[PDB]
Amino acid sequence: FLGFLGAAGSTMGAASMTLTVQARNLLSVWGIKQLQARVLAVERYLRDQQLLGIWGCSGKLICCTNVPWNSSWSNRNLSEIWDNMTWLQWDKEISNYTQIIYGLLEESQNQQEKNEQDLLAL
Amino acid sequence: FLGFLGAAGSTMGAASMTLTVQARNLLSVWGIKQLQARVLAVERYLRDQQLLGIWGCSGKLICCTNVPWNSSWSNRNLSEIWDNMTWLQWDKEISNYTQIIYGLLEESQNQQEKNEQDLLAL
Amino acid sequence: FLGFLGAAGSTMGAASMTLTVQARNLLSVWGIKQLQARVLAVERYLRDQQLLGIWGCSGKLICCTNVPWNSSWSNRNLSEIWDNMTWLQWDKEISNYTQIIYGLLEESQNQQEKNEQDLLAL
Amino acid sequence: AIQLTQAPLTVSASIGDTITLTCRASQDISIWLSWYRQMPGKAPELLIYAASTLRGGVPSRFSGARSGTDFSLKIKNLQPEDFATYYCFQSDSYPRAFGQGTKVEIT
Amino acid sequence: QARLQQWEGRPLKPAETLSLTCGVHGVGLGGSGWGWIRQPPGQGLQWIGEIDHDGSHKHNPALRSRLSMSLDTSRNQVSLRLTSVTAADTAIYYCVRVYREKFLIGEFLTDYRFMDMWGTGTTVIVS
Amino acid sequence: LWVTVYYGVPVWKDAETTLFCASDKHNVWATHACVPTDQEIHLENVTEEFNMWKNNMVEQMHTDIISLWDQSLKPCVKLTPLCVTLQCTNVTNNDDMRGELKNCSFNMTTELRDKKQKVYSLFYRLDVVQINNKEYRLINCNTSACTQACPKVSFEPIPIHYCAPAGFAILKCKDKKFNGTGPCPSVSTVQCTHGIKPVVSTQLLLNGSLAEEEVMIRSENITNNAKNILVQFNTPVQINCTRPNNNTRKSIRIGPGQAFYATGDIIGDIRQAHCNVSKATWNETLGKVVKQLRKHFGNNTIIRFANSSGGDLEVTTHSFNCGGEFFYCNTSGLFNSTWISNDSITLPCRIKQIINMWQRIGQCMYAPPIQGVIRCVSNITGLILTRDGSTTETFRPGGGDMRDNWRSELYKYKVVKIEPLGVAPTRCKRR
Amino acid sequence: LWVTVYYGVPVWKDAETTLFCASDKHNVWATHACVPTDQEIHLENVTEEFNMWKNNMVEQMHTDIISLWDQSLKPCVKLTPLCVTLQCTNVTNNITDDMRGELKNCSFNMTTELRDKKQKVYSLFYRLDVVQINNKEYRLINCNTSACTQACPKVSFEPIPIHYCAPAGFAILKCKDKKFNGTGPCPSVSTVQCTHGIKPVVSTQLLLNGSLAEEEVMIRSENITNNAKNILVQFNTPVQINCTRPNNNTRKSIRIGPGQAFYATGDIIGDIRQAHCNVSKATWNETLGKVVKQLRKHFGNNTIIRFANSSGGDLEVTTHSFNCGGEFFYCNTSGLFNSTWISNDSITLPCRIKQIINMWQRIGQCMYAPPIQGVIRCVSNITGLILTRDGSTTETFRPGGGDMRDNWRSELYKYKVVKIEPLGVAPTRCKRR
Amino acid sequence: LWVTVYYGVPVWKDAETTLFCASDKHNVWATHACVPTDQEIHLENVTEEFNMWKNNMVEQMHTDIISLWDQSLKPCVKLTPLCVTLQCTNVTNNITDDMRGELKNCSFNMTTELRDKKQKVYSLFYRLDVVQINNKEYRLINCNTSACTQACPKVSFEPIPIHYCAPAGFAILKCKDKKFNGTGPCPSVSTVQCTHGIKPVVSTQLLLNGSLAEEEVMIRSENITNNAKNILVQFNTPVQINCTRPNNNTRKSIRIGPGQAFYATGDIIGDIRQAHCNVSKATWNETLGKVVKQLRKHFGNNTIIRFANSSGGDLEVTTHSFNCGGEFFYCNTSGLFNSTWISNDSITLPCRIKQIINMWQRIGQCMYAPPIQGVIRCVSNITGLILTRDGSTTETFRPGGGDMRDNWRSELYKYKVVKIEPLGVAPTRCKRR
Ligand SMILES: *[C@@H]1O[C@H](CO)[C@@H](O[C@@H]2O[C@H](CO)[C@@H](O[C@@H]3O[C@H](CO[C@H]4O[C@H](CO)[C@@H](O)[C@H](O)[C@@H]4O[C@@H]4O[C@H](CO)[C@@H](O[C@@H]5O[C@H](CO)[C@H](O)[C@H](O)[C@H]5O)[C@H](O)[C@H]4NC(C)=O)[C@@H](O)[C@H](O[C@H]4O[C@H](CO)[C@@H](O)[C@H](O)[C@@H]4O[C@H]4O[C@H](CO)[C@@H](O)[C@H](O)[C@@H]4O)[C@@H]3O)[C@H](O)[C@H]2NC(C)=O)[C@H](O)[C@H]1NC(C)=O
Ligand SMILES: *[C@@H]1O[C@H](CO)[C@@H](O)[C@H](O)[C@H]1NC(C)=O
Ligand SMILES: *[C@@H]1O[C@H](CO)[C@@H](O)[C@H](O)[C@H]1NC(C)=O
Ligand SMILES: *[C@@H]1O[C@H](CO)[C@@H](O)[C@H](O)[C@H]1NC(C)=O
Repeated sequence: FLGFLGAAGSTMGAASMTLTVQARNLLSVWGIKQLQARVLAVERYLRDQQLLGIWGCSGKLICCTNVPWNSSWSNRNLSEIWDNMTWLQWDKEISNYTQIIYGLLEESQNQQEKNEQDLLAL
Repeated sequence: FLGFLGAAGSTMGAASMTLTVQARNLLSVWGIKQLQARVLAVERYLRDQQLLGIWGCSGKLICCTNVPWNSSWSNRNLSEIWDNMTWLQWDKEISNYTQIIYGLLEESQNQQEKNEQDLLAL
Repeated sequence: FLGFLGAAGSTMGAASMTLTVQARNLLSVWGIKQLQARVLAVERYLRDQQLLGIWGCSGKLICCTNVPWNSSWSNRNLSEIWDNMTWLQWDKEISNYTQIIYGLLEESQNQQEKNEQDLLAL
Repeated sequence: AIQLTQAPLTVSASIGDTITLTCRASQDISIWLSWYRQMPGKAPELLIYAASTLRGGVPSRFSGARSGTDFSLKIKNLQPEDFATYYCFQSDSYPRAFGQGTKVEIT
Repeated sequence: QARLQQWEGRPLKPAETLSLTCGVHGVGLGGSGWGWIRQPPGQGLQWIGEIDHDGSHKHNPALRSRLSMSLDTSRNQVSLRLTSVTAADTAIYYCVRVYREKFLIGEFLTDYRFMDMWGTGTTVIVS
Repeated sequence: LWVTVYYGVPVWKDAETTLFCASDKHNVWATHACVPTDQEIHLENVTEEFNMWKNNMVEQMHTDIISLWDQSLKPCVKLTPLCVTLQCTNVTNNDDMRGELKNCSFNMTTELRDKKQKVYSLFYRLDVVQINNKEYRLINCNTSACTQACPKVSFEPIPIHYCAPAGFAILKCKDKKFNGTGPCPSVSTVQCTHGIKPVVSTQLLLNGSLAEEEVMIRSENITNNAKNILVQFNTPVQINCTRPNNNTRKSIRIGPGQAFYATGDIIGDIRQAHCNVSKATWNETLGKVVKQLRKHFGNNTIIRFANSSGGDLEVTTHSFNCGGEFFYCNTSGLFNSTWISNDSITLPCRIKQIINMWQRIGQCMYAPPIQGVIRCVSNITGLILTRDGSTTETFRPGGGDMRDNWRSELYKYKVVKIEPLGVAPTRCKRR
Repeated sequence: LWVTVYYGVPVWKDAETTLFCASDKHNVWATHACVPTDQEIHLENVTEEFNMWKNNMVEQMHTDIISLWDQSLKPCVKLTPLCVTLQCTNVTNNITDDMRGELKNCSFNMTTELRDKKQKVYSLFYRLDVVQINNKEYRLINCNTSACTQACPKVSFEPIPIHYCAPAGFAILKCKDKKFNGTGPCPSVSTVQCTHGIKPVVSTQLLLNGSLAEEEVMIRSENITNNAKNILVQFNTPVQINCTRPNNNTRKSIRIGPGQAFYATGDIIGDIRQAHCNVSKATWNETLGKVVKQLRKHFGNNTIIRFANSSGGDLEVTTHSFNCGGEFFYCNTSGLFNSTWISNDSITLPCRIKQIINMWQRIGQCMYAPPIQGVIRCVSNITGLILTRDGSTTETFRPGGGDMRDNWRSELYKYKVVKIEPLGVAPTRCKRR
Repeated sequence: LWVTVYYGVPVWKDAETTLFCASDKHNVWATHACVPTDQEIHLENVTEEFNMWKNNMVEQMHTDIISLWDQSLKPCVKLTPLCVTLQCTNVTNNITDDMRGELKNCSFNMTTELRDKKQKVYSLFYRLDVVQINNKEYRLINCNTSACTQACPKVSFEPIPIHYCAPAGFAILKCKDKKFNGTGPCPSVSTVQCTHGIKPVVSTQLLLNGSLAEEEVMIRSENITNNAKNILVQFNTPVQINCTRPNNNTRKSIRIGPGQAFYATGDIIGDIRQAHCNVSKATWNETLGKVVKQLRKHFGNNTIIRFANSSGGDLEVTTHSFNCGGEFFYCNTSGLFNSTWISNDSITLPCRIKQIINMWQRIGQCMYAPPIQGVIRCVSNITGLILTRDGSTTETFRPGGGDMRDNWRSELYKYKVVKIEPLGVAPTRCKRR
């Protein structure tokens, strides 16, 4: 057990063993300063849970999607991402491709929402 | 892309393809007043997500359920509901049958929870 | 219908059919008192929803898990647990082992989250 | 209202006599009844208030009595300045009332 | 030297306003109460009305709605404004100070008002 | 057997939390710092352990009743100019109310800063301290300045309901023989408490809630004489107040927009302020108290009621508020009896205008005179007794600590924290 | 057909919430606390029921404007030492006939920075600020009701546009109909992030610096047949009004205590002239002609429309009370409303300046507006009216005011706050497996 | 490859947020209202960029320390009555030539609890607190600017450690590199829930009771080449300085109102002596030698390092102003910085004591520190300097200060607040069925 952010320097493969360590630490006039920080943490957490929910990933730390990885975002092979890079390095490389990926995941789920809704009526 | 509440005047069938647009906007003298407006937004959002989870619709935007449609609630056919009515008109029609439907969904899932609990016991 | 906490004296088997009743009652100078109690109710609710998420129990009230019962936590059989004890009597019995089970459920889901993740790669 | 009856309306006595004046009330006005003397042509002046207390400067000859209904005023050692018209005034009920006036003269 | 002085208002025509004024010297309008007493010729005295220490206006029932009094604290003057004067209102008007002394009956304390100080006289004749 | 997770189980732990007010002319404990109200669910087979002596609702209600008191006094007049030298003479110069008063004359500020104002007022002898027509000064003038009790806010207690937030529940003990501690066979979950009137009083629990079947004796440790005994009656004992005087409130302009209300004159019935308790009703009520009090000390013991020992006037007297004017009644004829195995009792009451209410120093309050005659009808629904440290047990009246007054209304309530996440074995197996 | 649950449906309902401020030297209506602004979505086929007379944004704005007002008057000087006997003479030094016995040269003893010492100072007070007590002795008009808080010299009274923005889960619906009369179904509705810049201009009898109508003069009343209801007129073209305070007032600082200064009028540099406002006679007569035209649609074509001046009451309600430059004018609009209508030149309105200001109609709260150095000129826009009708074929309309919520009802008439209800259930051929 | 979403990844971005208290008789920094404390996670392979000069924890701490200071002074005696004319004579009783003219014996008419009664009292005022008006008449220096809220005699000024803890979703990164210049990459980063106990010791020209460097003296400047930037020196071993006020003060309570009381110096019991501080001549000379050695690394080996005393300005910036024992000292510190360096004994620094304190460079908010009864002795550690360089082959370093953000920049240099970004998308061969 490494602790909170312990695997920050580990490779992306090893840092994914401990996603629950960081997940549980995101949630928990001088009274207002403390009180407004508590509200900020709650609405910041809920916006991330809402994003997972609309991608069909709610309640999952690791979620597989139906969006193929366009090589324009990153053309590095799978072996040099999960065993050579850390998550901090990766976030800086796909930072500008983050929003276009977010739209694709949202468009992939509501396509599956309607396709399953249509198929369920047959 | 229409925008927030853009399909308010659109038909129920057409407005159901833009549920994500309204969903993502329900979460996010000028001190405590502005702070208690954020806490009210979170509480209103969390009690709506709680209802979906109780009905077995957690993490979904379109959730087909098992409760049959009592014709007393609305005798209209599907053609003139999803292609002739808007969601504001529809809400007006069944505003009084909302609470009895909510209880039906709540108990139906509670029956499904114990039905799958017993099936897994074998 | 018994009401909120009405089945507190009911046996564990009878009190598990009224979980929706207690679940929906966990969410809803002198202005911060009202406001800080609301934020603490939201934070506590999200902590228990987060725990269910990392155990694979998100959106479920009864969640059968893969963690075996050690019988060092309670040697009583199912007949005398679900038909004689109540949830208050049971809570005072496994209070010592609560954090032991809470760790096993999290660990089992994380292993199950990847075994299913590695299964989709074939 | 309260009506005060003062009798006799005219009592005559010479210098150096003793007279008693009567003022009968309708209800019981406790002891709140003051006495005023009006010299002919002058203005009335306070003699006795609360039916027993002498005003500052009034000689000790003047004296009142009774705290029920039949209020009385007694004058001793009559002098020419005492031959005036006396009035009894109640102060119990807010519709205030005066007596009819007892004209004291010489025989 | 404490005296109440009031001056003649001359004869007045019938069905008019009767304006009286009393001059308070030696003492002041505060603390006591100030009222008006008349005397028709060949008759006894009659109570018109008073303002008590509280500033509250006691009026005689006989003179209905035609009574109005005021106190000039700045000038130490008491005013009377009888209206619609009829020939029966021909009387000498006096200004009085109803002074409050507290007399203790067996268990009860009362404010006793006893018209301490009288004016000189204002012969009012209407014709 | 496998672990299965149940969310929403009816499990609760003891907890301390912030309960919010609820209520159904401004008040000290106004409805502007409370919430509109709207309920009770009987929890069968549930036997919870209550403790009225370590209850945090009592400690929180004490804080909130104080907080609403100060919050209601800030916006109105502070009587800093009332610390002048007073030239006080007697009112009677001879058993009456007028022997309790000093006729004090002083120079007061005017609404114009450069002008003074020679005024006078009748001050109670309990509010003026001599300086050595003598020279006096107001009693709380070397300790603080007295914020005038604002004339448009009433001291009448309105019922307030303390309601638990989300995730908490209030457990109500419905047992009729529940003293204050131990298991309670009949429990209920109320949304929140009955209307608890914050009646502030000492030595006697005026108004409030009666016992159900018999007089209840409630002490933290009945064998410890340092612990107050909270007696609760089953039938109320009616007590009638009065201040027979017809007071005359007088207004003094001490500054721009600020007025000081003073007793200008006192007339009418000058008998001393008093309270009447029926002699027959009080005798049979002490008989019930003694009967329920021999159960803890013996059948052959001698129960003797004496009067208050000593201390402040707020603790030696039945201090209370009635009609906006604060009384301090002797209650030495109430508690005077020895018990072996139409008529009325008149308690002479003093009155004060400068009030240090919550046993504090540095925050007084000037209660302005109440115009007219004050009359009073209250129910004595309890007592606060202290025992003396032999076959004779002496019970003197007690008090001082205002928490024992509200501990007598919040004895049956308890706040719990719902723990809705529980695990248990079942034949399940996740697929 | 089975029940299907949809989350995120475009459904709303009427609701009341605490909208928060936003805004694009300190200000009374603090924009530092307001969040910065950023937006409008047209809602085709949507017909919404508006009601400007039951709108809660107006009631909330009134509370917010008052609260932002008295919270900005907390930290600065309270003029309780100014309640003294002033020994005032008249300014007759270069006074015009109109402004004769309107400024009073009052001398008084003030407290010094040192408690024990005294200070003999003089100041010029308007006749509207001092009342005589019986050179003559006067005192400030509000010293028997309350002590007056000096308006803080660094805070600004200039209205800064503010945007009332709805929290998450709420929407503001904007009625884009150009002939909306404030009540009834609006067939052209759009959703905005939040409202346009609504300047909190405090005024009376005339809506200054407001928003103009799109097509024609809009007459809006809660019940047009009820005379007791105020009538809100909105102009399609503005009528500029030129304000002025010709006196060259000099501001003098009096040190009345440790850390406290009182700003007093030293002396006018020049001749004493009356403050006035100019409204173009041709433009005003033209605008009233347009007002009457749309005012005949509710009373008839043959109805005689008469404009009279204010019936009576307080100076704040009988006069065009407003504020610009920091000084509070109370102008006499009896020259604007004097005409009867049947089927280069300018109008000068003599104004009066006042310094002890109580504007939210709250007895017990003053504000001493300090003198403004120099000469004040001011150009506004008359973009509306607040008329009142008298209780025959002749209708008499008199300017109204006092109630400040009618000034902001003329800006928030097109807005509406709704609460999004995104949980909807509808039948479908689905069946959960 | 398919996009797969990971939640809870260890990714952080730099961010600013409100950190809260933690703390393991009341204090000015109200740690009773602050939550209790409790945890060190080492972050291997993590290299993070730090910047102590653009660290928002410093700006937040400055605001919090100021806000905690003027909060403990709200329920304290406002000394408005003390602004009177004080007829002052010179204490010449047992005075030392050094203390000749520093203490003044000031008599004045003070208010009493009774509004109509005065009070002739007296007090020994330091010369720095009273300014003469032209026995002679004086008045307190704080009377044409503000009124001093007397420091409550029970609220303590002793700096107790506080911890600034990041809220949920934020992390505090701690650079564990022992040779960190406060900028650039840090090879040894660790995360903590919050910081070590940072005592808010308020001082100028000398960082007292701070944290010591691990190995060598550290010179941290925003940029050395710029003289306008302060230089934060940090010692590896402490230099202890012994403060003392030999005078035996007597605290005399004066009742100036109902409640309100004013504590005045009554009489010094015995000899009068000057306050001073002692720094070992050997220890200070050694420490400056270490400072110069590590200061030559930025100015060359052949340069001449000259230490001079403060240039000029207020007494707060020209003197080592500090507080310990409850009295506020202002020590000369010209014998500390007087040397030119080429490639048992003690130093006594004469200190002056004020009682009217403008603490945070704020003007109009003063505080009267009540006299401390007895003799004050104080032993603290000099754990740093705040030098300033002036624009040849020699460089002159004069002590600086004034800006209190540099005092707490010497403790928060190793800490950094980051925002955890737990949502990350990566490619994998997995596919959703
Ligand atoms: C608590 O303590 C309080 C004291 O702190 C008690 O209150 C006091 O109670 C006293 C007894 O009731 C009362 O005394 C009575 O005063 C009468 C005069 O009234 C005064 O005082 C008022 C005070 O509020 C003032 O408001 C009045 O204005 C008046 O004062 C006047 O004021 C003038 C200025 O406005 C002065 O200047 C005069 O102005 C004129 C204007 O034209 C002229 O210029 C004059 O030249 C100029 O002088 C006056 O100087 C001043 N006058 C004063 C001071 O007298 C007074 O008449 C009462 O005495 C008489 O009557 C009683 C009853 O008959 C007798 O027993 C006395 O012997 C005396 O009678 C003699 O005189 C009368 C004529 O007046 C004759 O008819 C009679 O035959 C006798 O010859 C009496 O003294 C106090 O005034 C009052 N004080 C206050 C502060 O209110 C309070 O009761 C106590 N409360 C309790 C509960 O115990
Ligand atoms: C740091 O990197 C080394 C080498 O790759 C690795 O063995 C180690 O686990 C890493 N440390 C952490 C905490 O991930
Ligand atoms: C405003 O318009 C609506 C709809 O046309 C109408 O019902 C209402 O009466 C109008 N109000 C007035 C005052 O004319
Ligand atoms: C501090 O040291 C780091 C690491 O070498 C370097 O990048 C940075 O420029 C230095 N800063 C200064 C001001 O010298």
